Amino acid sequence: MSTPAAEQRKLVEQLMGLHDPKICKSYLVGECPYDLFQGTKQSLGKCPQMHLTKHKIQYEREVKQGKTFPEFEREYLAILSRFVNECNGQISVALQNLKHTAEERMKIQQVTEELDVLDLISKRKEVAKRVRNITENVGQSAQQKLQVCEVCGAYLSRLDTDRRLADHFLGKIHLGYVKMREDYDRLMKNNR
Amino acid sequence: PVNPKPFLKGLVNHRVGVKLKFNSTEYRGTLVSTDNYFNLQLNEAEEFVAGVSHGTLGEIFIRCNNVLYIREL
Amino acid sequence: SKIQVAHSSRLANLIDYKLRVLTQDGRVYIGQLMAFDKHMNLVLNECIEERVPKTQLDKLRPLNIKVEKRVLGLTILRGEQILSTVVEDKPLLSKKERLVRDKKEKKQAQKQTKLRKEKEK
Amino acid sequence: VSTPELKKYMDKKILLNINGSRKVAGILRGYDIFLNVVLDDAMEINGNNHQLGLQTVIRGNSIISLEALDAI
Amino acid sequence: KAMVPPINCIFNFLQQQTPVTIWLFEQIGIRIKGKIVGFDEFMNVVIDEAVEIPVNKGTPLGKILLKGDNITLITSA
Amino acid sequence: MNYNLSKYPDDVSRLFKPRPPLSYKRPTDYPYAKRQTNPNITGVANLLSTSLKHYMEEFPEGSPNNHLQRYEDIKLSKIKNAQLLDRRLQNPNVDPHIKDTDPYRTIFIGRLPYDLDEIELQKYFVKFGEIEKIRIVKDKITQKSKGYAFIVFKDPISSKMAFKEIGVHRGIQIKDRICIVDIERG
Amino acid sequence: MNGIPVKLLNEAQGHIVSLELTTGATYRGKLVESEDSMNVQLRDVIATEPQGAVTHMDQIFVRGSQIKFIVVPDLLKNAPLFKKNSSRPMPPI
Amino acid sequence: RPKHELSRAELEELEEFEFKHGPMSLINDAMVTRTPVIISLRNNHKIIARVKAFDRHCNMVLENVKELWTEKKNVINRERFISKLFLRGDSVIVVLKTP
Amino acid sequence: MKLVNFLKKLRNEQVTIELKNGTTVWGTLQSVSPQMNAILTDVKLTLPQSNGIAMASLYLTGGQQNIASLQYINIRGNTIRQIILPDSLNLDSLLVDQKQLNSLRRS
Amino acid sequence: RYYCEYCHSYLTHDTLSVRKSHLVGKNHLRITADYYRNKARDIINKHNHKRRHIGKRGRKERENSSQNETLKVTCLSNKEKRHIMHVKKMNQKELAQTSIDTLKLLYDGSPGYSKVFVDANRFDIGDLVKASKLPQRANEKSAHHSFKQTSRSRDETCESNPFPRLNNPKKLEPPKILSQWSNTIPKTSIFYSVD
RNA sequence: AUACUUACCUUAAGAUAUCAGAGGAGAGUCCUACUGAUCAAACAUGCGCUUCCAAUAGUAGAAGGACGUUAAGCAUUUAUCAUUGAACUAUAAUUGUUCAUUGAAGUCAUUGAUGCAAACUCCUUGGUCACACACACAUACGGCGCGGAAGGCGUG
RNA sequence: UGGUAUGUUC
Repeated sequence: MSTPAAEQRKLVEQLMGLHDPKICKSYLVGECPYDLFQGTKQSLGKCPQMHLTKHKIQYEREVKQGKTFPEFEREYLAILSRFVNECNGQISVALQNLKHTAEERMKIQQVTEELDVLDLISKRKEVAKRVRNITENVGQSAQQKLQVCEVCGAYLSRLDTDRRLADHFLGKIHLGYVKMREDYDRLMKNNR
Repeated sequence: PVNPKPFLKGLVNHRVGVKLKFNSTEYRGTLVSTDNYFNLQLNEAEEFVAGVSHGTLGEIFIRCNNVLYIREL
Repeated sequence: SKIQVAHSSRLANLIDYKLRVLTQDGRVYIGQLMAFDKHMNLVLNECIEERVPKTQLDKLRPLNIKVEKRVLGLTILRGEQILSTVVEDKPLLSKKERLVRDKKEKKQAQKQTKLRKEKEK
Repeated sequence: VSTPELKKYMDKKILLNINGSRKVAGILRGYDIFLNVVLDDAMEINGNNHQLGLQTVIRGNSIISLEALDAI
Repeated sequence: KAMVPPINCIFNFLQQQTPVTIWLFEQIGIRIKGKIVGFDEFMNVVIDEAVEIPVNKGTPLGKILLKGDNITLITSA
Repeated sequence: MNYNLSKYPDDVSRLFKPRPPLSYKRPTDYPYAKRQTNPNITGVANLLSTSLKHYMEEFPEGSPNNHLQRYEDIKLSKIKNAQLLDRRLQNPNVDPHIKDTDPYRTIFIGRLPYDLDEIELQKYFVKFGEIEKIRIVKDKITQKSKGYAFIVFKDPISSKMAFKEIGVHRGIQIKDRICIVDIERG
Repeated sequence: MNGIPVKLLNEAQGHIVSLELTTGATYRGKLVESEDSMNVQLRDVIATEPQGAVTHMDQIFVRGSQIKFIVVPDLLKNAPLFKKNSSRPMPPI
Repeated sequence: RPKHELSRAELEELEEFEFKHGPMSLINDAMVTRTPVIISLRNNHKIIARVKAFDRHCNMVLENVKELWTEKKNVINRERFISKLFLRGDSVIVVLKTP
Repeated sequence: MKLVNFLKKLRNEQVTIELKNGTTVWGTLQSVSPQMNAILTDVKLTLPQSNGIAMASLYLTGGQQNIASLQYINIRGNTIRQIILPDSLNLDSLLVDQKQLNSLRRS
Repeated sequence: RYYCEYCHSYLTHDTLSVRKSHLVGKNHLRITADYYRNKARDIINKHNHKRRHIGKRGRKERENSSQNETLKVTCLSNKEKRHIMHVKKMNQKELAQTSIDTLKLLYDGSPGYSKVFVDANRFDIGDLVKASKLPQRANEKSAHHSFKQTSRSRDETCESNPFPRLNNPKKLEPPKILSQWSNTIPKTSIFYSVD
């Protein structure tokens, strides 16, 4: 807001049994996927369930000493499994797009025309033709030079240095998705 | 558990006391009405300079600028 | 100081005047204003801050007064701890010369927009 | 409106000054858009020593500045 | 550990119900000791079992809605 | 002053050699430990005892407020106008011009022309059903056409279809205007 | 919205400035990152208390309401914020 | 209810409703019954005067002002009669109305 | 219902202003901001019977030669304590509150 | 909304994370540095001359001044004065950019050279050197330079390099002289110097 | 410069001077290249209006300073506390006197700080302008030259 | 329906 007093009033009004559908169980356990992708380009919109800080503090005080609720944990596990399946489908679509870009029609035609002319002295000529074909393949792959991120499914680069890569890893999408992968691996280690 | 607005709406019609910032003006009377900017309206208030009284006042309007707290007896 | 400050002028018209602005302490800042805002935050070019000492205050109470002057240069003063502002000294160039300078600035800005339109094409 | 940039003071010892002398040295645990400062293991320093509980919260109206006592 | 905002700090301070030392303005002001029961967005803090001690014989005060513009510092005694 | 953190090159930094540090002198005001307004302000009960008796004796009567009286007169005139409007609106069964048949077949056409005639309105209303009665309403103070008429047809379905056909196509084009038709709303 | 003086205070980031506080303590150091609320952070800070003494802080952060003034360097005498008739090259839709 | 989410351009009606039935009942009673009130200010300037207008900032127009303060050295009381006054609500400590 | 619009109808009015520092300012009003930043001309200002800060603020404004005569003074809103209007002006015609009348007619 | 007066670029609603990232990028740095350099060059190069005030001079001053002598005015052509003023401008900028660096290379083998003169193990301003490294997120900026860093750590002691003359030093630079007045040097030295 | 990846973000609203009357639109609201009045801005324009604009028939002087010198000028005022040892005035956390061990910070400044006072030098500004080196005035001063700078009032 | 900044190839 334009005044900070209305912001503090909003914080008070959103800060002040428990098994109700209005409480977001993924936020009640922690790290809701609709919260970790709020304003980025991969946004899901808005969470339909409400988020609260007093219920989160009560859940933390209950999980500290009192007890734990497996139903909200199972719902968060199902939501994390559905989001991980959607992200794995997006990563498979990105891998299929990369394989289609590596296997284009004109690129395969140029590679076949280079390999058709690739065939002591004959072995040295074949080695030179294979080196020229490898240089042509490296020049064709260097037109994009886009790898696949093994975790978040984005695009990376091999010739890029570690500082721009470290700038890439410190985003909202990557931190949220690594936290979701850690939660999914913890729940699969607890369940199995 | 409680908030100042339901506690202050329930503080109406009680012999309450208000200290000011100056440690020489304390008004003790019956609260009548209070807005959202917490202006105070009292009736049959009494002045208290450093504890000792000076006289009765009556219907009085205490501004929220110079209040320090309000108490319930 | 026979300056004859304008009778119907405001802060948009008092710009580039050598102000003598007073504060709550009395730490008087002398300098040219170049900008303001809604909270009256004043930037001050070639500014000097003058005060009077505590020993001089007895002589000032009912002659020469030795004020303490420090040089601030180009500062930016807030509008919270200020009290009043007056116009002390007129600027160097006149109103007609500022009008010719503003017309040259408008023609230069129009030429810059034509250069941006030529570079955009 | 704007959140103040106290991110570099996340796990470092700071020293607030209060109004001309009350130097409260603590560890910054959190802040708001109002410069209200949460300090763990507060300590009043006088020119003598006085301890101020385990946790404390300090109003941003009386806060003037703060010295970063720990290196960043 | 993590970040603890001042509104959630006062909220946990309200839940725990520790003994409270609330400071105020300078030499005219008087340090109060009590227990927090309610607050709001303008930091108008409601306290109970209040004993006031001046700056270096305490007197009981009852229940107090202390306003925001004089609150300086809150500690757990 | 020699080595900087600044992203700018050294040629910018030689242009950014700053001002010399400020010559500090002793302050003049009180420090913020002593900055406060006046204490020991006495109570106002002494003015109500002695000073009020001398203040009421010099001015026993106050000045009249002409602006507050004008605002109260405007509020009273608005209240009187609202009461007159309520008395004129509160005071269809006690009207001789509305003593026609039931409103199931009686439609009302409003915002008609002031120079129209009943023959053209009857010819326009008899196109989509047989009309039993027609009555154009006028003011009682003056004999001017207000643009309102009530047409009671022989059947309710034909009158409803005529009202729908006259109000669906942006009002019926009655010869100088667009007069829509609807229910009587009695 | 913001205004010219807060844009000028945000302009001189990473430069040797000199603050004066409301108590009388004068700070001087390199501005780290200024904000719209003028809650400014300084580095290599030399401080003069109102009592008179001189000390040195490493990393200070002062709140905007407790500032008397701040001195920017003189090369910001000529700034495009000071231009009165600077036109605007086609703001986006 | 939050202030920013009430409505648009109808906040003046709620301000008048708070004026008629809130803490403003004493400033409203003084301007319609022309009774003199005693306003104590933040610098011992006690004002006995009649209220002419009301403001959200408690900016009050006062007519036939009799003001009084006390100089403490020794103890003298200095008064002044001022015809018209426009008092700011910053200076106002308290407002007392006599019956 | 801000009464700064009442002072906006008080142009060319020869008034006095007592400030919070204690200075009495006798001068004619030219204009006033809606934030009550009032400009005055043909001004003499006087600190009555003290406050040494107010005496410093009185003398260090140029034009002292303790009545100080100055040509043009702008005064900030929070430094205004009270303003005294001339008694010859009719308050019943300047406080008509035409904005409040339009707001009442809009209701 | 936000508008950069330097880069002449607009922005979306005013986010501090976007505005902070705008003042770090290289295009804003180039435009800002060039603008500050050109405004400083304009306020140096602006020859604000005084408005001349010529009065009707005295009689005896005219009989004294018009009889003493008449001096000769020197003047040059356009390319000559252009070349001379260009050489004077490059001399003024190379004097404004230079500085004496004799104490850094004269105490190079000192035992506390790694604690003061290294400018990275300095105490008060060394954290400023270690903070902004300009971390070279471009791979070409890190792959361009292929020379040694020669970063002298603080922990270098007096045990390393015990004899400063065996480890080959550099002969110190001669005192540089003005090239316009280089023709008046004593052409004969005092002692015979070989090589 | 094109092509692509990544990091952040994707917007508080309403309006453009006021009053009175007439007309139009289905008590309330909107419009009029509709009419009268006030106010604001811009451009011109005039008021025997208000203030200022530096010798040259000399080697000066007006305004603002020196973060300049004489000048370490002249007259005053301060330059840490506590425990103990050998004496001690003594209501103090031995305060006071001479010497020391130890303990926490410990502005530099005593050529310091405040007040007083004169002389010299140097910086920024101008109409350094047109005629003449002249006998006017109680209705106190022929303001009846070409301009410039600041402002007031009046008209289109 | 977009903006700012950065890294590769031509």
